This record gives sequence, C-alpha cells and structure tokens, in this order.
Amino acid sequence: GSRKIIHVDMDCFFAAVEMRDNPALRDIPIAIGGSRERRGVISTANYPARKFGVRSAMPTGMALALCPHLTLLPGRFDAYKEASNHIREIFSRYTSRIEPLSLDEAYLDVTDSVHCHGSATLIAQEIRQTIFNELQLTASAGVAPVKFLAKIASDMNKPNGQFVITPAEVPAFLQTLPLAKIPGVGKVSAAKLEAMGLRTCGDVQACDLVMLLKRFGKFGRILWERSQGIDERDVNSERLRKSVGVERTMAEDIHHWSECEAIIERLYPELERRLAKVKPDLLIARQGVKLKFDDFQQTTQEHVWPRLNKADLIATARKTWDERRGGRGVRLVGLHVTLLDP
DNA sequence: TCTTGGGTCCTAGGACCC
DNA sequence: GGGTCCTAGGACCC
Ligand SMILES: Nc1ncnc2c1ncn2[C@H]1C[C@H](O)[C@@H](COP(=O)(O)NP(=O)(O)OP(=O)(O)O)O1
Ligand SMILES: [Mg+2]
Ligand SMILES: [Mg+2]
Repeated sequence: GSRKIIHVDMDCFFAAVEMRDNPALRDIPIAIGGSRERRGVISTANYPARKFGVRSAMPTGMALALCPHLTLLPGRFDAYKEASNHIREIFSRYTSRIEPLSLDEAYLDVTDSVHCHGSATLIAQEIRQTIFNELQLTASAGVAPVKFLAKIASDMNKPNGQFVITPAEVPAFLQTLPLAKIPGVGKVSAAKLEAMGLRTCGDVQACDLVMLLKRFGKFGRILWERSQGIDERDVNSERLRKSVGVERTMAEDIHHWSECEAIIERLYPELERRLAKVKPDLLIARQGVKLKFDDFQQTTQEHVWPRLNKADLIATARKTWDERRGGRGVRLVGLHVTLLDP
C-alpha cells in the first residue's frame, strides 16, 4: 500500500519575489541578507549570484569578496507571507493533506486524490503551472512514495522542474545516494559516518542496526531505515508553533550591561507584538533569554513563567550577564518564550 | 569571509513522585 | 527504583 507523496518547493524564493516585483533585478546578481557592517549572512540569492558561489548562510563579507557587484536587499516579509498564503490556497484546491515546512515548501499526500486520473506527476505539473500563472513565480516538485525521497527529488530538477521516483526505481536510487542528502544529516553527522566508512545509503544497508543504535541512538534507527527507503511519517496538516523568540546581533560587540539593557528594551515590544498575534492574553508556559558571546558559545536561561513579563526578562538577563560571561564581548541578545501546551 | 533569525526535535541529569 | 517535569545545550532546517 504505497502513498503518492509530493514535495513542492519554490525556486530561490525570496529573490524570486524581489525580481518579480522589480524586473530590473532580473539578470544581475542579488541577494537578501543583512549588510556586511551589520554582521549579516545571506538569506538567499538568485542564480546570477549563485554562479559566483554565493550560498545561504554565507557571511555577507564573503558574498561580496566573491561577487563584488552583489546588490543586497533587506527583504520584505509581508511579500513572502502573501506569496506563501496564495501557494497554500493553491494546494488546498487539490488536497487537504498539506504539511507546510516553511513559507515556501509543503508536502502533499495525494494518494486519495481524484484530480488527474490519480497521476501524482500530472498533479505536481498542474500545481507548478497555476503557481506560475497567478504568482509569476516558479516552483519545483518531487514525487515519491515517502516524505524524504519526494524531498530529495524536488531538488533534482530545479529550477522550474520536477522529478518522479517510483517504488521500482527506489532501490537503484538509494544505492549511490550520499547519506548527507538525507534531511537530518548535516556536517557533523556526515563527518562521523564518513569517519567510519559510511558515505552512501548503499554502505548503511551493509550495516548492523545494533551497532547503529550503540553509537547514534534514535538517529541510527532513522539512518538505517532511510537507507532502506523506509519512511513511515504521515503528512499531518495539524502542526502548531510551539515557541517564539526574538534576537539581535550588534554591529559591534557590547561590553557594558547598560548597553545590553538598552537592547532588551528595544526587543520586548517586538516580542510582545508577535505573541499577541497568537495569544492576546499573553499567556505562556515559560519565558527566558539568550546570550551569545565573542567565543561564540551561546547560553540561555529559561524558566517556567505564566505571562510574558518585561522586568523578569531584564532580571534574568542581568543574572545571566553576571554569572556567565567573564569579560567576553557579547554579539547578540535575544528573548524567548514557550507556548502553552495545547 | 567571518560566521542571521526564525524555528524543530533529541539528549541528559537531577528533582520530584509513587 | 521507574517515570515525568525541569532546564541547558546542540544539531539541524529554511
Ligand atoms: N540559512 C538561512 N537563513 C535565513 N533565511 C533563509 C536561510 N535559508 C533559506 N532562507 C530563506 C530564504 C529562502 O529564499 C527561503 C526558502 O528556503 P530554500 O528553499 O532553502 N532556498 P531557496 O528557495 O531560496 O532556493 P532554492 O531555489 O534552492 O529553493 O528561506
Ligand atoms: Mg525553495
Ligand atoms: Mg525550501
């Protein structure tokens, strides 16, 4: 009993929306991120700029060395939110089984769909068309019998393409597939696996589960299953935000608490406004704060608390500021809150 | 070049409880 | 002594 699962993913999402809204940006290298003097990274970049080596996560310092004519934008969320909202209403036309992973991505289970003679392929195509019409924005898709393979599949023919994997093709496909392409395995993990000869799913299939469990725990079991193309996770549609927070990174580090306090003052309204959006009474399960020093270590203190409170956050922030820091600069302060349990 | 801001989920020790 | 809450931290994702 195989399911038909689609992963959709908008191409170069933030940049695409900029370039839509300003055709002049179309053929020159642009990126959304915080400027160099702001100590920012790149959020995303268009293809002209990727050409040069610009990636997401890359410090803006490096983006500009690498691509000195890089036009840099601060980004417009309402515009990204608006677009997201539309793409989702578009998915809704084809199924209710929709699980968004971020503004620009969603899984659809389309198994029990009656939409295109039950052709997953035709469905993805129909959604990539209609997203283009309607948004002037391209999207790529992956189709597969499970979440992670549709995920990997949606990258394989991007931009503005799609790619299908049938159950027939799966074992071939997993044989040479590098563990790192599996969601949940990044740098650190890949490096461990490698260091013990494991690089592809292929290699994990020759592996003893008992051992994978000894040295990664619940992660070993995931690895092991995914290697076999096993992925039982259902598209759910019911997930809710569990927390919210707000953080800022100074252009220069701060060494005096007077400054730190100044920062927090500026952050609380923002974290109040966001939380009101979702909880007018301001009722939370815990609040707390976050500091990250010059040696880039980061620490957080967070306790049970019943209702967002500016003073308490300033309080605990001073404890923190005293009791852990020992004279390093401080690059960022942030606040945080954990939503009630329902 | 010099390392964001918004989140998720997993681990682990000690408190607390039957 | 075996679970569950509390808190801190880390790897990961977009
Ligand atoms: N590390 C990061 N930090 C901040 N914002 C980020 C980010 N990574 C992504 N974003 C924001 C900006 C991104 O536009 C958006 C979507 O994330 P993707 O789908 O991973 N990347 P995109 O759609 O840009 O390129 P592709 O064509 O390969 O899909 O999330
Ligand atoms: Mg995308
Ligand atoms: Mg994405």
